[PDB]
Amino acid sequence: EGVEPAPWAQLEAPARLLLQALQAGPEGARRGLGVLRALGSRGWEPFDWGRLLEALCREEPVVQGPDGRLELKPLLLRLPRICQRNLMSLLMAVRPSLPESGLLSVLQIAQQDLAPDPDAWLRALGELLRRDLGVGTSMEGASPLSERCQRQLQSLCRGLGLGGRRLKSP
Amino acid sequence: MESLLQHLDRFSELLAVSSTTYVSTWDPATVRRALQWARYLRHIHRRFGRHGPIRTALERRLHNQWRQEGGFGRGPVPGLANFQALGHCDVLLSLRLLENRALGDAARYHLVQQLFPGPGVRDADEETLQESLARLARRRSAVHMLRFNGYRENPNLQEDSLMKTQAELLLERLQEVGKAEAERPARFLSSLWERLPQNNFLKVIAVALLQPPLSGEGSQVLVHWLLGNSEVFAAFCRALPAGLLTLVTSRHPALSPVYLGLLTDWGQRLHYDLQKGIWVGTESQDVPWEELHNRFQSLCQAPPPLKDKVLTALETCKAQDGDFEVPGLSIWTDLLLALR
Amino acid sequence: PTMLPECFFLGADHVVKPLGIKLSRNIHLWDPENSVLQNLKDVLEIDFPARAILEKSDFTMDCGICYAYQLDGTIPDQVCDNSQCGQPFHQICLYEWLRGLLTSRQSFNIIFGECPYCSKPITLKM
Amino acid sequence: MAQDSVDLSCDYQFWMQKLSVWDQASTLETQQDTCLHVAQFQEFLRKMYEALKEMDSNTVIERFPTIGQLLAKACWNPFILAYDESQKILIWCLCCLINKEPQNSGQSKLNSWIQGVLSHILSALRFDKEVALFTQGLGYAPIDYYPGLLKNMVLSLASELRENHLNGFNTQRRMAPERVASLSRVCVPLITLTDVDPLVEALLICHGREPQEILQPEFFEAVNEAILLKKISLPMSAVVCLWLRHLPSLEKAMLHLFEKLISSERNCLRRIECFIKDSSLPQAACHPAIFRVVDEMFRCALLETDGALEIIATIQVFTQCFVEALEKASKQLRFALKTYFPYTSPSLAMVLLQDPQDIPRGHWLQTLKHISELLREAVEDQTHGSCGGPFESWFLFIHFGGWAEMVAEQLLMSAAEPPTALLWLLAFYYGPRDGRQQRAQTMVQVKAVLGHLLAMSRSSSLSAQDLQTVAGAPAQQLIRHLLLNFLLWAPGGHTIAWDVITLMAHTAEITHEIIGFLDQTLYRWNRLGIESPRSEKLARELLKELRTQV
Ligand SMILES: [Zn+2]
Ligand SMILES: [Zn+2]
Repeated sequence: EGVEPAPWAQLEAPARLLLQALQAGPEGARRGLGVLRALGSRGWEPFDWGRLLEALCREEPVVQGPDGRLELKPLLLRLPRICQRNLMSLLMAVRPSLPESGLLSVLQIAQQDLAPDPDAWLRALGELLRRDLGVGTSMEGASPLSERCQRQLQSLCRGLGLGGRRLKSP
Repeated sequence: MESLLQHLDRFSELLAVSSTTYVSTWDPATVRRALQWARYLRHIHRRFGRHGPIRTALERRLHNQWRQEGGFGRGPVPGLANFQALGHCDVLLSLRLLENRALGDAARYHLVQQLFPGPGVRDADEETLQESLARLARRRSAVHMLRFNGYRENPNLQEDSLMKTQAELLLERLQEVGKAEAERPARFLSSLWERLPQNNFLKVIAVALLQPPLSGEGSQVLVHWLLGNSEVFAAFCRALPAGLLTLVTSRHPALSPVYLGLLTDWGQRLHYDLQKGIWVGTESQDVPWEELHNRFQSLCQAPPPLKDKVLTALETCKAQDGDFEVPGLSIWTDLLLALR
Repeated sequence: PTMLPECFFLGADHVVKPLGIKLSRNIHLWDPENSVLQNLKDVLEIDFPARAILEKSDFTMDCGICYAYQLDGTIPDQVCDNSQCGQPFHQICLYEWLRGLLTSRQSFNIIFGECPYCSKPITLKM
Repeated sequence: MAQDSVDLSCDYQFWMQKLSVWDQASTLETQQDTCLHVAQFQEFLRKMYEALKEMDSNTVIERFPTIGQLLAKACWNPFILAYDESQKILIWCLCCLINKEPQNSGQSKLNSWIQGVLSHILSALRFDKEVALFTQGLGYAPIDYYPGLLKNMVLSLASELRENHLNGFNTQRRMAPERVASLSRVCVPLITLTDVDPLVEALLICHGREPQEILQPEFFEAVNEAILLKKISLPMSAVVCLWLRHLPSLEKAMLHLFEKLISSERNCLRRIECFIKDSSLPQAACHPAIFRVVDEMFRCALLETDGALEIIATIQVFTQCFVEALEKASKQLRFALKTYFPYTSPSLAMVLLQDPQDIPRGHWLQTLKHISELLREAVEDQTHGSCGGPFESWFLFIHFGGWAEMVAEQLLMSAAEPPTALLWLLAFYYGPRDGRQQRAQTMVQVKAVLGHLLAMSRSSSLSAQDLQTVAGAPAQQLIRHLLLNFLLWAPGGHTIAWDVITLMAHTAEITHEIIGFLDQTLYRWNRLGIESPRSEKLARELLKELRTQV
């Protein structure tokens, strides 16, 4: 009645093994790095990551919300939320050696436009991944944090006598 | 040392009569005397509570008081249950005096202001009576809220919380009487069985036989109790589910040949009708084919030291009842077949 | 490339400490007109082994789940019945792992299921 | 001393109309909204208790109309009865409404009903029937097994969750998501009742396989609050998972650092260091995601103030705890520094990581002269394949305390023929974004001031007006801090430090700024083990007496 297959069921063995690993609490991230050194070691040395970053966008349907709603979800919002945060943390660390075309398919999803109850972190890791590419300075006040954070923090550092340095250049 | 005897028995008297409805004469003096006696006891619990002959002497006094009362005739009084109930005896008295309706008005006022002085003594190294009642109330709520929000009756009774707990309550109370050696545990258990709700009790004993040892004297007493009383063991083996009694067996080989005896005789008192191809019993209380199948089902999916036993007890009862190789004929042939 | 990298050392805390000290002291004598090796040799004041063992260089003898030796006393014990993997594990890590798979089934004290790296039958007896 | 009645008499009708909504909190909505408003309910009860305590019962009818109904509704609600001291306060409220000598029939009925409700909180069997019967059978009072009962109830549910956790995508009994949310709601009100804390830590580790979160953030924020006020002490694995699933908790806790350096303990860096090491930030900042989030809030504060010395100090401390935590828990499998420090050359970091505990006092000038070279390479030769700009390479230079501060104290030691590299370095620290024009101006100003100061040092112990001359703009904080270094360093100081202090203390901001300077300096010396005990005692004395003046 309640058997479900793991949403990476149908994947290439090594990425299956990566994503199986990152499941594993906050030591997910390092495990992941460990996972990649122990796949550089084995016969299929290369990681065609854009095989996986295609796979991470690929959609399927889910039925959640009311008891009657069809939706389309990509992979990224389907596999475990701890795998989401551990993934993005691993991508930061591996950013240089990714094709941009596939990478920006992720961040499109990530930015989480026009959704109620978004993945606070994922949004944030969007912003943090865009700053590290150098295509998404974006010309907003576009920082990882909440308005609530940024507001309270300006509101408190206002109670400290500003320093004579010049860091803003008008 | 002998000084403590007259103190503790007097406080035990006052504690038992705490619940009792004579309270017109009582006053601030009675209440203050009670709580300071209880502080003295609670202070001893702290000072020389461990590794003493005075410790063991007070438990002799406790158990012999708790067996001369019994739980029979004059008062089924709980009493302060053990040496650790020394540490919160004050609390018992105080809770019970709220519950005492006859508590006179000005005594109750002085009482409640002596128990609940306020936040005037917010600073205390010693866990005072107000904070003690706090943690109680909190836990009580705590247990309501968990029970009714995320508690589930585990199937595997051994791992249920409540069964696990009630088991370990029983085993403390058995270990005391074992060491005391005043009455045999047999008597205690027989009287329990007669007094309280049987369905609960059996399930618990069941769960108690499976908890690993904590100070297996407990389990070793109850098996001899059960072999001593067959008639309760006939309702025991009948009332539970299958896996429970099966892992009972792989633990205590001493119950295996008698249990297979019970059903062996439950099998033989059916009859097969050809209209419905099923074994059935005559009377309303005769175990079904499915419950019997169930129990032997579980015993076969078990360790090897019971598999051979059950297998051979069935083969020897097959041969006894004609070594037929078809249904319609032997309950026992039906089983052996049904297993593949 | 020739410029200074982020670097650090693995091995014996008593062997490595002197090299770290020596590195912190000569690190101003990094030079991007030499090679990386010609800077490292004269900064750390050493020559390297050119394959002191080329056959048994090192086989990573770690958990292959948690990648630690010494998880709470336990050693890399449980291995693969395979010539191509041979990968050691821990009792704890491999149990937590295999319980989770859909391919796993548990007998009395036995867990059958797939080696993480090679997906071949591996058995765990608790 | 004006209202006394009115605000409470309004909030009364609010809360009574709210209690009637909730009504024994047997459903989801009644529980969530109770979870929220309970705390303000408690403060309401404090004010109420003061009011009822100072006055006496059965005599006055101030709010006596339906106080009874409020306390009924309260006590039969268990989420109320579970919170810190709300029970204790309800006890006190009821003990205020008791009477010693009841006179009319009503007063006796009241007092009976009061004992009733207390007995319902404390000593009522609102629990499974068979266990009541069995225990009563064994002759036990609730008091003597509740604890073990609770303990078993918890260990059960914690176990259950750990097997839910390990059966990730297996055809086997999946703990009901609803029930996990249920438990989580019940963790909130009794988080500071020690007989849940295993349950909690099980909830935070055992996330499971959902894309959706299951827990409601009123759980996460109850827990966060309690970590910071030290009512909980879980293990660190619990709280990395907490951060790594609820961002506004990790905001809420790095902002609760900021309150500590702003209000409470301005420039008591021992106290700040001890808060950071006891908080688990360092170990949790070993995960590159949480490092990046935290340093974003640090960056937002570097800008609100334009380079506040107090935030520079807290960075320096925090980074030192972090670096020691990296080294420690990073044998095998660590993330490469262009992962934590992505917006610079990894080269530069790898220099700046090398601590001055491990280099001699004499070779620090060499180190700074290397740093000046690579910073000047990064800032002046601002080409493709580099840092994005000068500001970023500065925000790096902050995260190392030691190096930015030591420049002035090394200039005085080499004041005879000062190295141009150090003049670059220090000018950069007190002013980025100038143009080479403005850096050369600053450098030559400092060079002339070095001339005057070396003349004054090689002279006798002189006045304070001679220093006020050169003190008399864009380069003021530079000169002030360098001047204080001179006072503490030269033995011509310890005599005319006060004489300059009094004059330089124009405002309170200058006073606090120099105090921060001196606290940083003492912390720096006592770490690095470099000292003239004169300067140590002098700094302590000055700091002690000026912290009173403010
Ligand atoms: Zn391991
Ligand atoms: Zn393998």
